[PDB]
Amino acid sequence: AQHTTIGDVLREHRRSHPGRTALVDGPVRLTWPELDDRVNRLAGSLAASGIGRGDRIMWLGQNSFRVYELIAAAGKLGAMVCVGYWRWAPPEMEFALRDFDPHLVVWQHQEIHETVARTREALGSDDTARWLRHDSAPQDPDGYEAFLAAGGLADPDLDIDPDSPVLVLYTARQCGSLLSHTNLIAMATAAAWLGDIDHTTAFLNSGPMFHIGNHQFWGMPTLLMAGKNVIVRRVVAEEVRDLLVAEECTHAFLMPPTVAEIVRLNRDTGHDLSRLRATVAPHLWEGMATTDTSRFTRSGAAAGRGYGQTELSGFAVTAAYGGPAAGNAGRPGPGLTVRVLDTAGRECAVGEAGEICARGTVVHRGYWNRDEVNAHRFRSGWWHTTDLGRREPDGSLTFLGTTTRMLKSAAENIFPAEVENCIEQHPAVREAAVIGVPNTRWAQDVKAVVVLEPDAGVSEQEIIDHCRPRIASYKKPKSVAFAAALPRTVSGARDYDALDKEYGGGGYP
Amino acid sequence: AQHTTIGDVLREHRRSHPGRTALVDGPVRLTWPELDDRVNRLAGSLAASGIGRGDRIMWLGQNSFRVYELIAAAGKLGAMVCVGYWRWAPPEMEFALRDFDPHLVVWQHQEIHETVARTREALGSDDTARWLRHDSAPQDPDGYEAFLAAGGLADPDLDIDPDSPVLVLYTARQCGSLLSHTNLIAMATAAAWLGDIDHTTAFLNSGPMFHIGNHQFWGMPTLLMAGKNVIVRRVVAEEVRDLLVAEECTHAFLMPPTVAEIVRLNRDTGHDLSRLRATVAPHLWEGMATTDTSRFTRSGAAAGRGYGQTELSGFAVTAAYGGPAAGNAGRPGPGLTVRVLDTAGRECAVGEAGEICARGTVVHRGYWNRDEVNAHRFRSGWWHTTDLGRREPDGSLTFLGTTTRMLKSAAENIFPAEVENCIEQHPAVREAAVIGVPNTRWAQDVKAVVVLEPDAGVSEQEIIDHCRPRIASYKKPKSVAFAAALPRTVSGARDYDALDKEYGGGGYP
Repeated sequence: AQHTTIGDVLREHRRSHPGRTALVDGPVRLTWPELDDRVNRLAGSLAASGIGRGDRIMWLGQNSFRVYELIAAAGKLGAMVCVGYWRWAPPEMEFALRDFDPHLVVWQHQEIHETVARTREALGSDDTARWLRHDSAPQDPDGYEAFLAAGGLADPDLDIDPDSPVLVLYTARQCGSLLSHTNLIAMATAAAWLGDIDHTTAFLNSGPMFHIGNHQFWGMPTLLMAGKNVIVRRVVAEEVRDLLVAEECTHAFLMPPTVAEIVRLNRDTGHDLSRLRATVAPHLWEGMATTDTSRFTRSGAAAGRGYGQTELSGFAVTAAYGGPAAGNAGRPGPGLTVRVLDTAGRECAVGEAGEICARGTVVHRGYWNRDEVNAHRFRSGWWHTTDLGRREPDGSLTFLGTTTRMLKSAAENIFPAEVENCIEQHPAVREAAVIGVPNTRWAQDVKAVVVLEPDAGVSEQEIIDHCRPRIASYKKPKSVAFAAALPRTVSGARDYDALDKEYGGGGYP
Repeated sequence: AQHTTIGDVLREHRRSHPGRTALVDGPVRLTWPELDDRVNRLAGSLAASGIGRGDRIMWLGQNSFRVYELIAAAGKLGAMVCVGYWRWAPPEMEFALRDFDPHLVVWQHQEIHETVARTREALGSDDTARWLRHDSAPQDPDGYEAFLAAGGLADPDLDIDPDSPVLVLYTARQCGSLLSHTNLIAMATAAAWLGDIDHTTAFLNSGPMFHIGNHQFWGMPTLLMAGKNVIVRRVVAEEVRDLLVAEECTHAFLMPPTVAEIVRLNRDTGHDLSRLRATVAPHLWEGMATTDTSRFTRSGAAAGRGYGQTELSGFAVTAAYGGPAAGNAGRPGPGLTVRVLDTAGRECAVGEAGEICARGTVVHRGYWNRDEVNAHRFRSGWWHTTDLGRREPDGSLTFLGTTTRMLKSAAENIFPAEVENCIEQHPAVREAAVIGVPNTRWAQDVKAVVVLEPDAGVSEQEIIDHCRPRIASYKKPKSVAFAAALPRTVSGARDYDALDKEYGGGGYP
């Protein structure tokens, strides 16, 4: 009664914004009343099929307007939706289905049908969920639309606890982070402030919904403020350009490579993209889009000056909160308190690296089906991020890296990320990776693999002496190797296993 | 763990903003760590004196920085503070003390000591609270400062439920509206979006803290965003002008008569008030202050285009939410859903007047010690405002007046405020009051008392026939009396008893 849920957002919008367009996806266009009507029918069918409080629905597909519908329908029943990774190969898909154990699976035939069939065959006699094909013929009795059309118009009208999860997002051993109605609304509210979002926002949903990013910037704040969410299935520069114009989009999730592709296509065509408020790499648009002047962009937050993770409902610490910041992440937004805690659970001094810990409204509810990990990661009433950081003297925060990589050299635990960050402050260094190499007396020594800027020179020694004045002696590398670039995985992440193989790594705890 | 309280705000600010000024009150200046330290000491002494979850503290004084300290200290203990009306005469002060039944009273000697002594005398042997004089000599053992100085620096560190009340404000039969941590933070968060408030905001607290206004715009959002709150005890034009300059205030609570005093006082002095962002009557500043360009001002909300009450944590419906609005109040802010309900609890159609009802995060917890009224005003899971309104076709809302004035003509309940609003739409009418006059057959007939614009003419019949096309026939006035202005009370409120006396009113239900 004194607590807003996602259901409450739609019920209010259908009354306050009867004529406004809420969702667009290909030829589908829905006003707030039309969306809320569909949500009600869908919730009606879900309830008749036995879905209620705590029940679970998995989405296996690319972006679609139906993801918003399911989140809201589920939300009106106190159920939850996992937006799964559509690229999962059969082993990972099987693992996610077995872990999350959905009562219903809404799947996409286009692009992934072979993987889906293989996975269902792999599940064998454990495949007991209902499966609804979302991109079906509209009359397909095993399809989403026919399931929805059999529902009635009445609102279920249940008292749903807003702390109950509604969106589940898998994060990398994969774990499902449980985001409540409260988490999402606090995130969206904070984001509306950051980005100056309102009912005139028109956001192109070109980021993956299996990640928190697209929801934060700006799927959910647009929904909260009654603006227009335009969906695209894949990112094809020509199609994106046409949607930016035809839907008069003010915001979109567009990374630099896609930006440059769009810009090249649009050069000298006269198609007008000036309504778009570019947050990422504004300069690359070459004046074709307007540079965003919201706090999000002006502060540097949009260029990466912040810290977050799914479990904090996204990018929850930024340089937009609280002014100039010495630390690379800025400060926590409202509804978040952050402490840097040492190994004993005590608060670190200024300058000292420790684990970033959090309390507040954007902290998730835990992982799905991880009782032990949850008990441990919430110990002493703080959420433990497994990310390493420090407070600066001005009060702001620096994010250093993960705590999940660790060296143990004799008695001492050493966090590579701390040493990496230290070496990366040298102006001659582009990037550094730190590994441990065996030492028969005390398990490990520290080794750095360093990638220099092309126009700079430093030696093994200058980089060791560079470490002396701000990291503890026992953390300095015993040797430095120089490389043209770091090895990376097919996904473009640092390849630590390949580092260990090339440079003699081992002896880890 | 996943819920922010007022205590969490200060704990975070002490870490993120170690050098910023939080409060200024005369010579008192407090950074966030200094404020949080005082709060902790104060909480220490409160707890040692027995104050804990659900306990109550009454403030009987003018504005002071200690009000923020008390609210925060109380909040760290799960206790609550009533900011009482310092002008209460002894009967009303006694009523409030007996009703709220505080364990502790923090009182002011200046200006009101005689009233306070009379009231304590009146309470006789029921005066069992601790009384602490806030404006005492610093060492006064019955004073606030000595009580606080005896507390230790440690943070009490309790797990406080944010739905628990922390601020209590009396609303006129007086009733104490209970505002939770959540209510205040949701109000402050929405206000920060409305007014573009951040850590650089410096707000002069020149509105009375016994009313929600000063808290909403902009005491609490400023606190939330870590800006600077400057306190003044009373509003003297010269002192306000000097504080606006010396503290470089960006915002202040200043009504038009005070604005014109300040303006005349400052004319050709060269004192620079340009940092001030005028929200109310910006034209009246004559270029000496900057006209605010936040949504709050641009939308008309600051000039009165909205609707709210204490029990909705203030001005909760405004023209700033959701764009142009045909209705005089706009639309609900996020975390608020509004329905116009008829007498039977059913939702009114578009255009039909009924009671404004609300669910959501800004809805208060109820009144203190009003079990029956609370059960009734929360019936069917909606908070009932006792304010009358309607939805317009565009989805926006119109506020018509109160439902507490009612006529009953034969079988029909008639709301004077609906008829008043209708008559006030005529361009020749400045203001209209509607009363009931006795009718021996069916109890009451409708009568209008109408105040014309100085430059217009209309007759009794124009005004009756004016009503025909909107309101129902039985609601039209049977007679109209014209008046030079409406009688008002010493507080400047409409004087309905004097209307009844003058124009033969009676026969009410």
